[PDB]
Amino acid sequence: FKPLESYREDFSFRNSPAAIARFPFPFPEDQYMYSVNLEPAVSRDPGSVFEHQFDVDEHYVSEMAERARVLELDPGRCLVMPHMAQAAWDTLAMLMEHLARDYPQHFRLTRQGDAWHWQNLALGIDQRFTFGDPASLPCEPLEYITRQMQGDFAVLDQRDGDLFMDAGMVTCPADWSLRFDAGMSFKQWHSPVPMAHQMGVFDRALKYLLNIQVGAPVRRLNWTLTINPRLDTSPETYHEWGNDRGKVTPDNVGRLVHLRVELQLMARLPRSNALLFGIRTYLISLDELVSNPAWAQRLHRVMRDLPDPIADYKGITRYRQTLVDWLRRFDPEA
Ligand code: HEM
Ligand code: NA
Repeated sequence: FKPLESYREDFSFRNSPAAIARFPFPFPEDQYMYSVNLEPAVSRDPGSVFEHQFDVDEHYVSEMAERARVLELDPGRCLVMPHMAQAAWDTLAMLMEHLARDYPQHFRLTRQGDAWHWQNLALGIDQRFTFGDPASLPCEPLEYITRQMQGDFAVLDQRDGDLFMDAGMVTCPADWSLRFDAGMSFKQWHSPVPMAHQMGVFDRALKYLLNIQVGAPVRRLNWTLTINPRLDTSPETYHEWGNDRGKVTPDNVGRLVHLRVELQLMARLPRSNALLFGIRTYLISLDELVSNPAWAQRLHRVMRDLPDPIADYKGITRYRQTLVDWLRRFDPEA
């Protein structure tokens, strides 16, 4: 854990060379198109973000401080409908188990029956509590555990052949809101997305997710861009960030424009049968990213050729020409 970084104000967030090397670059081809890009979420590539189900990295402490700040200002970024309380406990169990198993230097879990002992040495938390008893924790169980894991989480109720967004912790969204989407179904919350409905992508994706079973979780990557390493790109806070999209110039692309990648986990929760959706969000500046000449060239092509409805949906319009011009310098064939 490096010294405390900000994702707001002075934006002191930066990647080490190791964090650059393991950034989940999300483009398998020189152009991007939506698809059902799901795979089994099996451990692979030691040191990579695909090694564990829940990835904890050098920015862990920084990110939990940012989450704490978002929540100080807006506690309503976390919602658990009453029927999702058991799902919220399942979530806490799954996170604590995996974290204590995968990062034993930082986390520990000892249990006897519902008497649990959790230590988070990274954040200096030493908690004896009762599993299932919300009065034994200093807050609601989803909020308790997600204040201690990177990325966002939605918790979906599976009923009536559909998935409903009935709980979550959403403090670093790519321009959407859990309070808006609360209680929506899978096609409904995806209603703003261009093209993918007509292509069948959301039909097929629902069908795959509905069949996810215990111990066979699934993953995919999503991506966008963000000006500055701003994690809280929410509607709630638009006045704080939306105007930065007007500040990009040919001289500052490399410092301002960041590639934002979500490593998404879909895992069946065993007591409730709810589906956990982990949104693990990574940020990299274009200066950092162009370290890697292959990534630079490929990003140039992707951004040059991206369908305009996708570009526009992703919020990249206002600065896209400046960006493409900048990136062209890293593409010899162009
Ligand atoms: C329970 C699982 C999921 C949740 C909670 C979720 C949630 C969301 C949300 C809230 C958005 C933003 C919509 C907006 O603009 O307001 C979104 C966008 C999107 N989702 Fe999902 N989603 C899930 C699973 C899937 C899967 C499996 C796919 C498979 C292809 C997918 C594809 C997309 C696409 C293509 C976009 C637009 C993203 C972009 O262009 O950057 N989602 N999702
Ligand atoms: Na393809």
